[PDB]
Amino acid sequence: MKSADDVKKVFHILDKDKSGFIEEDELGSILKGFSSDARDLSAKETKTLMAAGDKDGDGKIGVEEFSTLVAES
Ligand SMILES: [Ca+2]
Ligand SMILES: [Ca+2]
Repeated sequence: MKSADDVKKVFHILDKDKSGFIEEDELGSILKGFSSDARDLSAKETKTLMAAGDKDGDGKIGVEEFSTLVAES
């Protein structure tokens, strides 16, 4: 389990425009937020991930939804 501070650090790295949410144009870099040597997601993978992760349906991923995505299974 990653700490809340660690999770927020990655969220901030992904939120390039500081909007407070990860929009579609920022989500493809998600694996890179954790390890710079990770691959980019394809456009199709990004759209799929956005749909799966956007639990409240507002079209973007906020901090709680992002935390849920990375919660330890
Ligand atoms: Ca953003
Ligand atoms: Ca959302």
